[PDB]
Amino acid sequence: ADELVFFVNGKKVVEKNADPETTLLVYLRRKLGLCGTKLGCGEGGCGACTVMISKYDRLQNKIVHFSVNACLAPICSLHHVAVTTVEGIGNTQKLHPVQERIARSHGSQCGFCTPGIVMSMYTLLRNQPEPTVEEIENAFQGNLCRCTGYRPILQGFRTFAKPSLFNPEDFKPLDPTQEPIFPPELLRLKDTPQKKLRFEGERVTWIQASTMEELLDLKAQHPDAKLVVGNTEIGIEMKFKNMLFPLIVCPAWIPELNSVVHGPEGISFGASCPLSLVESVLAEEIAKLPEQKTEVFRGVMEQLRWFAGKQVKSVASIGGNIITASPISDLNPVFMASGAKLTLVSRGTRRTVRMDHTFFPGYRKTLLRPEEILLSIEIPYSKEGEFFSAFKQASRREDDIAKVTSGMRVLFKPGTIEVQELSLCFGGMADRTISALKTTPKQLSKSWNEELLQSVCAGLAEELQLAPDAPGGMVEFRRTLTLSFFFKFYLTVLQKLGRADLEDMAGKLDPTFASATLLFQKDPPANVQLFQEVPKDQSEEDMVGRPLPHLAANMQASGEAVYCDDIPRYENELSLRLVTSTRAHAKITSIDTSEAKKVPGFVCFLTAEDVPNSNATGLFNDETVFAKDEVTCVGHIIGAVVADTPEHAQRAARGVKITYEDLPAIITIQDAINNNSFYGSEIKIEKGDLKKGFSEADNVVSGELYIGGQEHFYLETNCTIAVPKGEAGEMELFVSTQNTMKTQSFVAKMLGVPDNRIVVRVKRMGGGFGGKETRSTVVSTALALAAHKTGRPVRCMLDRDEDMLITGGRHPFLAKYKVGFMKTGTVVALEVAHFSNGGNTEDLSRSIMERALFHMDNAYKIPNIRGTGRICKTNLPSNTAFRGFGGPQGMLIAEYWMSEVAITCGLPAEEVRRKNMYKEGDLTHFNQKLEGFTLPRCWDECIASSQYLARKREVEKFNRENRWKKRGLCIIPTKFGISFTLPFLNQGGALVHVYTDGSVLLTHGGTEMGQGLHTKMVQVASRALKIPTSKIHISETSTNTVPNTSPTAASASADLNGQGVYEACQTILKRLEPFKKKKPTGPWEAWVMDAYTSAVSLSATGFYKTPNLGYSFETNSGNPFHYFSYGVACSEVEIDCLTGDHKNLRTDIVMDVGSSLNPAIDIGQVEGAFVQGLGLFTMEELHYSPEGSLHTRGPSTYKIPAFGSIPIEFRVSLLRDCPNKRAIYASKAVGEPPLFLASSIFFAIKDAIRAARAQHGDNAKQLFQLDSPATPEKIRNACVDQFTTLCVTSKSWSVRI
Ligand SMILES: Cc1cc2nc3c(=O)[nH]c(=O)nc-3n(C[C@H](O)[C@H](O)[C@H](O)COP(=O)(O)OP(=O)(O)OC[C@H]3O[C@@H](n4cnc5c(N)ncnc54)[C@H](O)[C@@H]3O)c2cc1C
Ligand SMILES: O=C(O)c1ccccc1O
Ligand code: FES
Ligand code: FES
Ligand SMILES: [Ca+2]
Repeated sequence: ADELVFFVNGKKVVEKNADPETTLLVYLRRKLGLCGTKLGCGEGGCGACTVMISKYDRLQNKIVHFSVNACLAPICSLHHVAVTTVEGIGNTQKLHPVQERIARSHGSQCGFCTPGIVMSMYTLLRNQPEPTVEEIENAFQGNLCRCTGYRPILQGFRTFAKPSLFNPEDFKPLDPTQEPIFPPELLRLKDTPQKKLRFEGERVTWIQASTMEELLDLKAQHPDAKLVVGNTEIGIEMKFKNMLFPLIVCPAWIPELNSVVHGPEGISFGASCPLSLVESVLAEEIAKLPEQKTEVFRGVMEQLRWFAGKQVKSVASIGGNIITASPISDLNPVFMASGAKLTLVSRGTRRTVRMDHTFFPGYRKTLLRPEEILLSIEIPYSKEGEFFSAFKQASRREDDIAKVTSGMRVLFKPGTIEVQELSLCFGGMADRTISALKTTPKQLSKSWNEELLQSVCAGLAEELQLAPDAPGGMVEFRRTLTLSFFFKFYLTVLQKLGRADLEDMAGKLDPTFASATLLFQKDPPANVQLFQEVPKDQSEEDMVGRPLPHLAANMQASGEAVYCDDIPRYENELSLRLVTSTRAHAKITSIDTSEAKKVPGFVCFLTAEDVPNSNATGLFNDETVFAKDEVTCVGHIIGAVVADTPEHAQRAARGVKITYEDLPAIITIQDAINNNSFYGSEIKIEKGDLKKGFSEADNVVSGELYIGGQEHFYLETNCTIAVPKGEAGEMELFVSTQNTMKTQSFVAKMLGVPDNRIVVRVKRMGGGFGGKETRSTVVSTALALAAHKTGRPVRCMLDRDEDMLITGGRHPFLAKYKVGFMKTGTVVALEVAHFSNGGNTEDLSRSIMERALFHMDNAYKIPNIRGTGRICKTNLPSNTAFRGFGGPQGMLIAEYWMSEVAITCGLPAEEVRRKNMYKEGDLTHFNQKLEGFTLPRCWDECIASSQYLARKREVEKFNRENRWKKRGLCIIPTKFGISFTLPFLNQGGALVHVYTDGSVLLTHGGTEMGQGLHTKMVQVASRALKIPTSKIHISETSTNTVPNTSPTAASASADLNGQGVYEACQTILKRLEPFKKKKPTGPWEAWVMDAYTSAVSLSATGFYKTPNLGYSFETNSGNPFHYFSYGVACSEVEIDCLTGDHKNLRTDIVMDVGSSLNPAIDIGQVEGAFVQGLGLFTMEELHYSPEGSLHTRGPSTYKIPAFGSIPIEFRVSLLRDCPNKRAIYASKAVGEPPLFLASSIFFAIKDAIRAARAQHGDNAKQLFQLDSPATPEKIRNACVDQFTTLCVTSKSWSVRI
């Protein structure tokens, strides 16, 4: 047959013309309008698209449930399966416990990921009714969240396993019986033998083989037939490497390729077995068999522990991992280094082989003949006197690509410690999986002793050398790892020999080298949130200062909250796709649409010619809407393809051929300095006398810190929907932005119509953090022009690779400091020269650099200081705002030389800091008096509650007992100024309406992206009008209701809008008091009607502007801030000196948010900001080619904090009794300040690294270089030792920007 049949949320679905290229994600959103399931990457790493799927296991005669990635599952593979999505488990009317909990525990912010996480937890509970705290966490390996900081999510879900922010005592019980039945129709079908299905598509044919005979026969007749199972590999090739296999064939049904046979030599799994099957089956073996027969099994298991996540492993097969033949495969190494027996069948033919250097001929190739297919794999039992180990190291533990992976085996002569057989296989060292065929033989018969260790290391170092210009980069780090892995193996093997009586022969192991053999250990979380209780009085209706859940939590948790792309398409609507340059600075000589036009559905290709009025946009008018004559960065927008479906828009854009003539490019900060290529003159602040200050300097340190950039990674990429009104140049735009005003102004200026005609509407954003403060417009305008030219509605949702490439991000920094200080610690002179890489457009760069300079002093009084800034005009995607807006960069530099001051002085950091810290009443370097100073209490409470001193000791102790595992514990302070650097942007407006039924419709200039701004504004209004929040509502933000609004940024949004909403509300109360006075206790509904029937207006606007702001650089005077945010973080880490990986063991925060408008919201903002910082300083790295082209374009190569990447012990506390009167209800901004506190982790790692360096004889300087981010690479290399030494022996892949 050719009719695809399956279920979704219970309802049957029959598809008569299924296209192999159609993914369950597209079929759910665009063919069933089920939009709970989101699209965050289409790469497989965020899990926003997670959905459960069920089916009847023919074999086990049972129904099974497992999660999967909708973005990668081809529907042509879902025949006779039951899909379940977030919508299918609950609604706001009837929330499923999973949804209720995540929502109430505050686990949802922007909400764009809650459906996926909800589904992972849901799927778990369907498999394990009462999971363990550990099982719960493993559920989220394939799920990423950028707003929550993961604490709440897990704390909330904890309740399912084994004052206050919420109450699990109120959570509704779970009832497994009340879950969606399993489609009886599907059980009726399990009675008739499945047959072969064929699905013809627009350009791809898919055959679903049902029997081995069919499969081999098909391969025989058409060897070209591409096999597909989980598609987790092929899916990526088609989607990202622009591949197209016209003839697929899925054999997932065939029994043979699914059997698990227990043989004498070991367990044989069919080539199609899901990695989750292998995982579960082996896990049972290593639990009932002698530890001596499960060495290899446990090796595989260790790899799978960090192999994608639940979603991928549920469909990814073993055979797929084998045949993919990826040099970075984490299983081929283990399979080769253990001689796995692979069977290979073909119609008529049948052979068998063992994995070895011969199996992987060249790049991604194997022994298999074009017509053969991998039948099965036998994972061998470990023989007595045989030991195995598996290693893997990347940039992040959870779901990542290995930099180096390895499988190591050793077989000793019976009863001895003499090497009978030794295999060492690696991944990430060549264009394939290799073995140390040379090094290992020269080790036969030798004994497991220190001499062999030296023999191998020297051998590996020689045999596995890398070309400095080798692909991937990080040459040193990788080499070190091959050696560091073997070292762990050597130390491990010893322990195993000792644990066999031959202890005496191999020799006891140093009790400080033991930890170096340990496998990664979990250790249960322990969080503690602390905030103030609202006065004993405060009526229960006054929610200001109460932990009120984000108003949209339930909706976000249920998939009903709507996001731009969720809005349905007009039958009308067209799709748009941007066309960017592939040259950093060329001259466009010719554009060719010839091919684009052949694409079915092609409407047109917009260029600079098609712009009605002006082609000059951007916050400083130095940018083009569409490149004209020359491109000035890779990812520069040249045009826009317009077609019906997004699929055709893309294929068409690919048909737009361009020709260039390159020009001198200015890629790096250096390139810029050498070319005097900047954005304006240099900014400078200076107080005191430098020469004089340096003269009195006992010490004087110089240095250069470099801070990497950072991609915002809002789960919801950029999206705009433009609907043309047909008359007067009227246009409504549904946009994911934090800046309606400029989105509007840019579309107006671009079209040639007044702002009169343009309306921009923002309901909510799935995260923004400054990335949508002005860069969204680059998409907005393109669509506006598509609408204005077709008359039809046009829409554009950017894919991740396009968003990351195009939208820019945080500013990379280069500091050149020279601090002068006394032996006492006291600093007396500072001089920093910052250099930010601005990019293609000025944008907000120069204002970011002004913020940096404003915080180069972090928390310290420095009598003689002078900082300067220069913004580099480079041929790269222009960079913008990012939570912190230059503040972190400027503070990381400050805390860097500060740390080196402590070291050089030999004094304890805490003391060096407390000494130089500001005092209540001091002026800053820009002369702003610091009144209501509160940092000291944050400091004294943090040391006290985090029990610093005592733990400082426990850390030293741990270090004395551990050689290849060191711990750090650093306490950092921060000072963040609140207000826009541009004074007039400090204004907010609101519009309130009270209808005759009493209900109130409120709106303000600020947008919503996860911060819970509306929730707060609602709480403000509710307290202002003295009526329950239940009667108030905010539906969206738009230029209709409130005009000329500042972008939602600078943490000020709740300060500005909250003040506006307040005034508006006071106007209403004014009007209403005459009626109130008459009937004092009469209901609110009553006063409203009276006012109405008395012709009294029940609608008013509210406005506010921050007073007394205004700073002059020319005279270094005038306060540029309304007030200051204050806080202290105390983090503890524990690095693995042998790999670079580490783990944040504990953090303690004490933040000053004045009288919090909403404790729960703020604490969630503190945790979230922090985790964003922790990623900026230790995980997130962007790599650009030498030619200025970005390489890291998806979560696969950009690793943002994951679930397990957060302080195992997260403690947050809000400073008590610290009312900030001058702000809405004595509160304080809280969105950005908390982010730099993640520094404490950076410098705790600094310590742990120094402690390791201190036990290595060779001095080689004590004040080493540790640039940001402190990735595994930077950390390992910094731990110079016998291994970093024996392996350090242009044309490189990347380059420092
Ligand atoms: C987010 C994410 C994270 C990942 N993490 C990791 C990781 O940590 N380590 C790692 O190694 N991989 C990882 N992978 C890669 C991938 O999941 C594996 O390579 C997977 O095991 C491939 O299996 P599949 O069934 O999905 O293959 P498919 O994509 O269906 O097929 C892959 C290739 O195998 C061939 N093939 C499949 N079965 C057979 C057979 N029986 N006989 C002959 N040829 C066959 C096909 O022709 C095709 O070329 C990740 C992928 C994603 C998307
Ligand atoms: O001044 C700004 O424009 C600004 C923007 C985002 C965040 C903080 C800021 O000061
Ligand atoms: S979209 Fe499918 S994993 Fe992120
Ligand atoms: S709350 Fe999850 S991506 Fe924002
Ligand atoms: Ca810029």
